[PDB]
Order: sequence, then C-alpha cells, then structure tokens
Amino acid sequence: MNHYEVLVLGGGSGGITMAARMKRKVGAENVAIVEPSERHFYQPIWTLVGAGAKQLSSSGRPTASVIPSGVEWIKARVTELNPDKNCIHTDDDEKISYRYLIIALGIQLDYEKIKGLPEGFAHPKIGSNYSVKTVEKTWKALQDFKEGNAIFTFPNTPVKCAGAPQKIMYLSEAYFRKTGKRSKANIIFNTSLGAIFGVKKYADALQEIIQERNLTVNYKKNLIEVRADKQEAVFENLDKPGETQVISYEMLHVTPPMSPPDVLKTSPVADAAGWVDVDKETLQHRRYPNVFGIGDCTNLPTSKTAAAVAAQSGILDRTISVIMKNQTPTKKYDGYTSCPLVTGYNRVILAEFDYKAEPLETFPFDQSKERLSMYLMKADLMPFLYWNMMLRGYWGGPAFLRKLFHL
Amino acid sequence: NHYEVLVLGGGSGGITMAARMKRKVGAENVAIVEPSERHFYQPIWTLVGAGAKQLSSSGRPTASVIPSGVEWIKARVTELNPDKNCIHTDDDEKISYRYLIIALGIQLDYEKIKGLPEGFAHPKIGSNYSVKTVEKTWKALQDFKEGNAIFTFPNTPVKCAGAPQKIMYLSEAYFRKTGKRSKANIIFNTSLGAIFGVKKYADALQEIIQERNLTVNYKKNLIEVRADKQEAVFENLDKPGETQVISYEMLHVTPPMSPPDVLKTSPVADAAGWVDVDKETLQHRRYPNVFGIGDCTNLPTSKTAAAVAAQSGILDRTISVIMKNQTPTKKYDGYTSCPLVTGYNRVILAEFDYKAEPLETFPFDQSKERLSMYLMKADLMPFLYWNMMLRGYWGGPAFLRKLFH
Ligand SMILES: Cc1cc2nc3c(=O)[nH]c(=O)nc-3n(C[C@H](O)[C@H](O)[C@H](O)COP(=O)(O)OP(=O)(O)OC[C@H]3O[C@@H](n4cnc5c(N)ncnc54)[C@H](O)[C@@H]3O)c2cc1C
Ligand SMILES: Cc1cc2nc3c(=O)[nH]c(=O)nc-3n(C[C@H](O)[C@H](O)[C@H](O)COP(=O)(O)OP(=O)(O)OC[C@H]3O[C@@H](n4cnc5c(N)ncnc54)[C@H](O)[C@@H]3O)c2cc1C
Ligand SMILES: COC1=C(OC)C(=O)C(CC=C(C)C)=C(C)C1=O
Ligand SMILES: COC1=C(OC)C(=O)C(CC=C(C)C)=C(C)C1=O
Ligand SMILES: COC1=C(OC)C(=O)C(CC=C(C)C)=C(C)C1=O
Ligand SMILES: COC1=C(OC)C(=O)C(CC=C(C)C)=C(C)C1=O
Ligand SMILES: [S]
Ligand SMILES: [S]
Repeated sequence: MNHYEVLVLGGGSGGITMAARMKRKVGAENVAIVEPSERHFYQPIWTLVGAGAKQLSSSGRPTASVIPSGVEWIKARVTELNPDKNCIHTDDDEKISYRYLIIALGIQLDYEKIKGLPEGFAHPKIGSNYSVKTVEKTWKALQDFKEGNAIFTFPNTPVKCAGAPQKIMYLSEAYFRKTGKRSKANIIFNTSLGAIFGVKKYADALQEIIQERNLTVNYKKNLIEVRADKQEAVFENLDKPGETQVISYEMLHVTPPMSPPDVLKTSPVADAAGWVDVDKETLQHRRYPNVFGIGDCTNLPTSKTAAAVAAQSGILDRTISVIMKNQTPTKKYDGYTSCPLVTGYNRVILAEFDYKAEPLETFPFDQSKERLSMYLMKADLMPFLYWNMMLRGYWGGPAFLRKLFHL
Repeated sequence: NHYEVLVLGGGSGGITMAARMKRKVGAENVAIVEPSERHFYQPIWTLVGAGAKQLSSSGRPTASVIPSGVEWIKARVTELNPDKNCIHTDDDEKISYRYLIIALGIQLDYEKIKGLPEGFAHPKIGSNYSVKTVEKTWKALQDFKEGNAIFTFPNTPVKCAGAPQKIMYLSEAYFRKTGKRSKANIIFNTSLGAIFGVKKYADALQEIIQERNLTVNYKKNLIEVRADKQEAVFENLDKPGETQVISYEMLHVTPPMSPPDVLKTSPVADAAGWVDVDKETLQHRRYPNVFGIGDCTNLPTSKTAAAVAAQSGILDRTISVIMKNQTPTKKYDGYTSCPLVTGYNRVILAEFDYKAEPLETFPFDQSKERLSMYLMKADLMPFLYWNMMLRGYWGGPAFLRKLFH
C-alpha cells in the first residue's frame, strides 16, 4: 500500500498551505496531496470577477505549480477514509496509508439541489460567483441587465464566505449607478438567514448601506427553484413552510446550497453533520488522534474563509509538531476569520472576528467604515500574498500584525 | 425487477405507506425494502427505559407487519438512482419502480460521541433511542445510588424531540418513588437554547422544571463518554473551545442523529441529506415520481410517528392524484404530536403544526399534565399503531380535532 508520513486530502487553500508547512517539518518526500483538479483557484477574487473588476484566468494556477516542490501530487479523488486502518481510498482504486492525515477537502457546492440548476446556467441573466463555470456568467448578467429585478440569494446551508452573496449585490448596485441604470433595477437579497451579517458592528454598517442604497433584503427566503428559460426564481418562506413565491428577475446571482464533501458525509471522521470532527482549539480530530482538519470541511464554528484557513494553518502547524513529539497541544485557535465585505468597486468593510462573533480587527482604525485601503488590500495585496506567502506556508493570519499595531 | 410502488424502509412510514399503496395499486405491485427482521414501535421505548413497559412488547417480526402480498425485500438500500427510476440493494440487485416512497427514518450516530457505543458495555449509562440500550437506561435508573443524573440532547435534528426530556421526568419520579430523590442531581444538558419549541408546552415544562428542582443547561452538547470513569464531556456551544467534564451516576444519551447514510450523498437529498420533498404534498421537489415520509424527510416539523400518520394521509392523496395525472390539492400542515410523559401517570400532549403553534385535538387544555393522555400514550397509541396505522387507517387526529369542535 502506498504510504506517506503526512497525507493531505485536498489541494486547495488549506491543503497546499498545510502541505508546504508539513514539507518543512517532515521533508517533502514524506508528504502527499490527494487532489483531482488540475487547477487551483484563489476563490476570493471571484467576487471581483463576477463584478467585472478582475479576470477569471488570473484567479487560477495549475495545481502542479502550487504543489510544494518535491511533495507528491496524487491526482485523484478520495472516495473513502478508513481512519481505524490509517488509510484512504482513491478513485484510482488505490489505497494510501498515512501516519498523519490532514483533511482539507473544502466545502462542496450543490447547485443541483435547486430545481433548474445547473442546467439553468446555460441561459443568460443568471450567474454564481461560487463556481468557475458560472462566475463570468454573473458578470455577463450584470452587463446585459437592462431593467427589472436583480436578485441575490443566500441558501439555507452553511456556506464558504458568508459575505460573498451580498458583496456581489453591493457591486451590482454600484455598477448600475456607474452605467446610469440604477433607476431601472429593483435590487433584492433573498437570504435564508434572519440577519444581514452575524457580527453586530459590521451588520449595522451593512444595514446603513442597505437603507442608503435602497436595497431590499427579504429574510428567511430561500431559493428552491430556477426556471431560467422564463427568467423566474422560486423562493420558499422558511418562516411559513409550504409558502413559496415566484419572482421574475432581470439578473439572478445564485449562492448554491453547500454541504460537506460527499466522501466526508458518511465517513467515520465526520461529525453527525458531515464536517470533520476536530478539537475546536487545536484542529486535532476528536476521535482519531493522528487526524487533523483545516478549513471549510471542518466543524470549526467560525465563518468558512481562507483567512480562517490561514490562522488555522498556524495553529495546526503547532498542533501537529506537538503531537509528533507526543506532547499535548497548548496553542489554541480562537476562531479568527475575516470577511472583506466589498461594498463597491473601491470600498471594503473588513470584517474580522473570532469564535465569539465579536470584532477582532487588525488595524488601529475602525474597519466597519467602507475603506479604500481595505479594498486595495483585498483586490491586489491578498492574491499576491496568497500565492507567494500563504500557499508557501508563511501566512498564519494577521494576529501578529494586530498585536504589533497595538503598541 | 420492477414494482409500481417501491417503498424504502419498513418502519412506521414505510409499512403505513405500503399498506395504503397496497389498497391503491394492489399488493403484488408494492415492494418494501427493509433489512430488519423486527419492526419496532419506538415510542414505547421511553416507557421501557423508565421500567414501566417491556422491550419485547415494542417489537414484532417485520414479516407480520408487511401487508399481505406486498413483497418484502430483506436488504439495505445502498444507492438511489432516481434518474434511472431504480435503487440498488446490498444484494447487488437493481430494483426499478414507477413511484418511489422513501421512509428510511433517521439514523442514530452514537459513534459520533467519543467512547460510544463501546461505553454502553459499562453500567450507569443507557439510551432510549436504541433497542440495544433502552433496557440499560432502566438498569441505570435502578442501580442509581447518588450523584448526577444526566440527560442529554444533541446538536442535530432528532426524532421525538421530547423523549430526551421525558425520561428525565420519569427518572425524577422514579427517584421520588424509591426515596432517593435527595441524592440525585438531575441535569438536562441540551444543545438547544429552549426546553421545547412550542411556547405553550415550553412554559408548562418550565413550571415542572422549577417545581421538581430540575436543572437545564442550555447550549451544552455531549461530545464524549468516559464510561469506565463515569464522566461525560460536554462542549459549550456558546463558547467554542470550552468544554466541561461532568461526573454522573446515570447518563441517558440522546445520540446525534442524521439522515441515513445512503440518503446523505444521494440525488434525492437536499444539501443536508434529508429527502427533499414539497413541504405540503410530500412529492419530491425534483423527481416527480419520488415521495418521502417521516424522519428521513426535510419536512420542517418535529420528527414523530404522529407526524408520520398525518403525513401518510396527505401522501396517500398526493400519490393518488399524481397517478391520476391530477394536481395535488391537499396540503400537509406540519401536524405533529409529542406526548410529553411527565411522570409514570401523566402526559402533556403537545400537538402543533408548521407554525409551532398549538393544534390540540382535545377540547381541554393539553398543556396540563393529564392521566387521560398518559393512558392514551401508554395503552391506546400502541394499539392504534399496530392495528390501525400500519394497516393504513390512521391519518392523524385532525377529524377528531374537528369533530371535537
Ligand atoms: C465567491 C467566493 C468568494 C470568497 N471570498 C473570500 C474572501 O473575500 N475572503 C476569504 O477569506 N475567503 C473567501 N472565500 C473562501 C475561500 O475560498 C475558502 O474559504 C477557502 O478556499 C477554504 O479552503 P479549503 O482548503 O477549506 O477549501 P478549498 O480551497 O476549496 O480546497 C478544497 C479542495 O479539496 C478538493 N477536493 C474536494 N473533494 C475532494 C475529494 N473527494 N478528494 C480529494 N480532493 C477533494 C477540491 O478540489 C479543492 O481543491 C470565497 C469563496 C468564494 C467561493
Ligand atoms: C425513544 C423514542 C420515543 C419516541 N416517542 C414518540 C412518541 O411518543 N410519539 C411519536 O409520535 N413519535 C415518537 N417517536 C418517533 C417515532 O418512533 C418515529 O418518528 C417514527 O418511527 C418515524 O418513522 P419512519 O418510518 O420515518 O422511521 P422508522 O420508523 O425509524 O423506520 C425507518 C426504517 O428504515 C429502515 N432503513 C434504514 N436504513 C435503510 C436502508 N439503507 N435500506 C433500507 N431500509 C433502511 C430501518 O430499518 C427502519 O425500519 C419516538 C422515537 C424514539 C426513538
Ligand atoms: C425589505 O427590504 C428592506 C429591509 O430588509 C428587511 C430593511 O431592513 C430596511 C431598513 C429598515 C427600515 C425600517 C428603514 C429597508 C429600508 C428595506 O427596504
Ligand atoms: C485572502 O484570504 C484572506 C486571508 O488569507 C490569506 C487573510 O489573512 C485576511 C486577513 C488579512 C489581513 C492583512 C487583516 C483576509 C481579509 C483575507 O481575505
Ligand atoms: C511572516 O511570518 C509570520 C510570523 O513570524 C514572524 C508569525 O509569528 C505569525 C503569527 C504567529 C503567532 C503565534 C501570532 C504569522 C501569522 C506569520 O505569517
Ligand atoms: C404513536 O405515535 C402517535 C401517533 O401516531 C399513531 C398519533 O397519531 C398521535 C395523535 C393521536 C391522537 C388521538 C391525538 C400521538 C399522540 C402519538 O404519539
Ligand atoms: S468571505
Ligand atoms: S415524541
């Protein structure tokens, strides 16, 4: 059986980052990454790609070019995890054993749980910044928008980047004003949630924008169907089960329902919900001590962002090194996460918070204000630091910056 | 192999729907896929764990509830391919269907709690949710000398959201009946922030909680059993990372629950793994010849046999009108019922709908503890279950509610 000291499932943000970190700790030849996609994506830039401000192609690199050099790339899907036997199966009918397992499988997109998707995306006027196949369709829908409803959704599931479904709404609103068709757009956010954002400071700041820019937010409204040929969307009222609503759109941005990766859903490593069942402070698996999880696939109760991945990777690096010495991990994850809320083509509200859902801002100024500096940071600095620093394992979140800024 | 109507699951919903469908398409045209040689009337397990009923009476051979002529395929569904109108079993058969009813129930995941289910081999710990452990609840009640009696509620959806609480009230009564109430610290550690989802019954239970000196710790979720050391580990869902190791003299575990594994990844599931059905008609949202009933569905109401009965009424009409190329007009209202056993002789009969507002069958106030409702729960409902519901003649008590008004 193929064997690696450190086996990393998923070659995404978390998996590459931990592979680079683990390469430095155990040597590259003892690390393998299981990843089926030929292409690795800096997904946060898809917000700006859907708004026409960045190019799709710049958002991706070949997976081979982000594999830490010398680490083995197993180009395959994990199809089963047998942690009791310290091994996994791949869809190449190979079994791979490990001494340590890092699970970074991300979150799965379930567009097909909406009736009418993904077939509907073959039609104009509908996009989704969440898929490489559909984010440019967001932008085309935004360009071709003449008049009517512009509808942005948020599903009844966990989600990666809970801000992205409204980032594209603010961007669309700014685009309508830039091109003089704001008058002709009724902009609706139908979210499954009961609040616009889960942290009070930034929720209030977004509320001001919603009022100030005549945005409509319908809470507890969940998209369940797209009739893309008729340019109609069906939303269910989660507060009144059985009640639905058919609304016409001139533009629809769909945030798909998301779920644990199918292979994790039924796995012993998952909790009952399907997420990788890890210690919420050390990211060590609760039942399999040589198993670790990072990022969207875990049950860490914080927002599912790449920023959380970065902070998590610093913690998990310490956790695994301590576990290898057969010691007890002492460095705790605080739930650090960040949501750079793009509120226009040149403004970001930089939401940063922790497990308590209270602000944990990096910079000495008030990040609840729409800032140019934070837009530039999100649009131009963060991709660079992602490719050249985070993926090389040299970025563990901005906590040191926060502590250095508080002198 | 082909059946006009294939029923997945030979539990409450499956047998009920197979009986109704037998009457509509003929026994020879219905099949039930069900691995278990025994069919259980699970609601009595609450009373079995309190020693007031017996496990043997809870179960009958599955063969004796399969409606005569309906084919019993003794296997596990291992895959659903609704685009091809077929399922696969663990006998590596394909079974095709014209119409599919999914009644796979809810899955118990004791093994998501570190230390379970191995820790059940040790005394002082039971669970009313499993035929393997409900008698262990009762022995833990009997062997209790002194300390904490801990009753849990997990951070998942569950069937019978009241049962984890019921056995707490029964345990309290058992402690008073045998004189050891003074020596029992009785704690309900629930992942929820409320004792019950319907305010009328929540407040009734709140009074019982205060009056009987019960402790409720909200947002506390069992993550680990150290059964040899008699310790339970809870995570504080309000402060991630924070846990608490509590000593117990008795632990009743309500396991984490989840959609059955085969549905979790299936095309018929919504994103969370529940069968994605129309909330009023129980027709699948995306596969018009698929239907769901009971715990395995995403119907946003409590997962109870009572809900199943009311849903079987609606789903019967739904499938009939679909087979007749009609559009469905009869709408499920989310009716469900929780017979909250609050003692060995009292029940608060919670009945409510999708609005989580009371929808009581009887003319009197059911938020009061009542001997009549206990007798209904303990003696009438099992009889109506075996001899009416599983034969297709019980569609919930809505006609009773309207005849009583
Ligand atoms: C539109 C959008 C905007 C976003 N904006 C932001 C933002 O502004 N800021 C921010 O911090 N975050 C943002 N994010 C979130 C960020 O992209 C993710 O949180 C981050 O990628 C999570 O890392 P991960 O490694 O857990 O998942 P991923 O990076 O998605 O990696 C998971 C990997 O696992 C692989 N995989 C899946 N199934 C299997 C299998 N069975 N076997 C093997 N491999 C498998 C996948 O191919 C993928 O490569 C955004 C996301 C989206 C979609
Ligand atoms: C302790 C307890 C107390 C309860 N008390 C009450 C009460 O007072 N009132 C009330 O209304 N309800 C109560 N309930 C709830 C009630 O028992 C259930 O809601 C009811 O059984 C749901 O019916 P179902 O058919 O959806 O699932 P089930 O009755 O559980 O049946 C599902 C069936 O699917 C089968 N199955 C599973 N996986 C597969 C597979 N892969 N292939 C094939 N078959 C499969 C199982 O063997 C099972 O027979 C209680 C439940 C418990 C556990
Ligand atoms: C229906 O969409 C809207 C909201 O979502 C519920 C708001 O919160 C707000 C802000 C609320 C008030 C009362 C000014 C506005 C203006 C609005 O149009
Ligand atoms: C691109 O993903 C992101 C990170 O990971 C690379 C961050 O660390 C952070 C936080 C970074 C700083 C400089 C506060 C943000 C906002 C982010 O969006
Ligand atoms: C540039 O390299 C980095 C460090 O070295 C100075 C850090 O300490 C840290 C943070 C570590 C702690 C313990 C706050 C990060 C995130 C980092 O990226
Ligand atoms: C066995 O499970 C149950 C039902 O299904 C048969 C019910 O219909 C009902 C409701 C029945 C009446 C007469 C109110 C209850 C309370 C119940 O517990
Ligand atoms: S995000
Ligand atoms: S129940």
